[PDB]
Amino acid sequence: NTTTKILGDKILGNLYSKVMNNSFKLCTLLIAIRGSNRDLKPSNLEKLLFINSSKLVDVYTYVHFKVQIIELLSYLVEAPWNDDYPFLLSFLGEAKSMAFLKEVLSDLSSPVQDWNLLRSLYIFFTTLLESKQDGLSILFLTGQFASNKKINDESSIDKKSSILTVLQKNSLLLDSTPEEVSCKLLETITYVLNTWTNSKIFIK
Amino acid sequence: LHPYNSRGLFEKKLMQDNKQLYQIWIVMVWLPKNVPTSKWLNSITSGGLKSCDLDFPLRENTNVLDVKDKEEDHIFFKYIYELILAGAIDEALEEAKLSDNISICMILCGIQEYLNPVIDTQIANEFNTQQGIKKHSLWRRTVYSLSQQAGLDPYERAIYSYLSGAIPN
Repeated sequence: NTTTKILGDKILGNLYSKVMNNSFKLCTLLIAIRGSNRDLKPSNLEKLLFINSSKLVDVYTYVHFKVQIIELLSYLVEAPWNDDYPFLLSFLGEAKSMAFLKEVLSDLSSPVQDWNLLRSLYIFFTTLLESKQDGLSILFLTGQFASNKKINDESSIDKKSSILTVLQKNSLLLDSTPEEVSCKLLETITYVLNTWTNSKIFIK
Repeated sequence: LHPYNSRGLFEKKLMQDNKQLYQIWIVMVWLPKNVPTSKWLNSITSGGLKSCDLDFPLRENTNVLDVKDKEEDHIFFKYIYELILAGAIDEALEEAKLSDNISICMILCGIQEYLNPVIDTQIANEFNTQQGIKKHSLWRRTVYSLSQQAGLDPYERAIYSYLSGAIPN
């Protein structure tokens, strides 16, 4: 929440965050490399996941830190997370909350009227545009967030099993910056506009 | 389950073996400040203080310490009364702790029944240490004396009613 969050010490903030901030980049290195696929991984896939890490948030009443919050979610998505979405947003810490996360798609410029050169632009795409599937792709770039659900009918109305109604979004995450994460899905999406019969409900 | 238990497994079996009480419990349960903490400086200097604690407040006047946390015993307790019918008490613990209280917040750890690997056997495994009070009934009748305490103004006690079952205060 905020306890002892002061305009004396703002020095503790470069401590309190920056512990788990190391843990961030140790993971999201593995996907960022792009050109030489996979690196050293601790096990850390299993770790740092779900409702968790996020609890640092509320500095939005006072500064010990005030830009170190923004990091987590952008980092904490990994390449195997083109099939499922662990819950790095959905519930967050007491009171106030990250919400400068779609102001990483744009400028951060909505409070100030001038662009403050917000870092994350990079690492935000490192995992937005290189990690597929409902999760970061029902929240940013079409959708509304409550992952692994999107049926426009067009595909089975059963709870995903036939998958062509969701590829329509993930096809705009298949860009050249992706290596192998894209390079089988690029064959899956060929179907959607394939002339045999496919473009008769698949052009949504 | 059966054979010999603390008070923790009794309460579980209670809720198990009826379902109109279990629903009744679920109804009542279903429906941000920045505070630097510390006291006891300003108190000794004007007059007496003589021992540090918020039990000095209870031997006499509740004006004896800082009076901008006399503020907090009204106000953050009002937040707590919205919270308890939004469910939980450990929620209310986390806000009691910002209220500049740190020994009157022990009363919200008091509300726990004994959960132990010495006396429960299916609560010996999601805990590997002692939790709560095993004198929880003497806790209940002693936090119920505060619900009527007339030195306690209504903006403290109304949650102390509720911690022992709510008289409408």
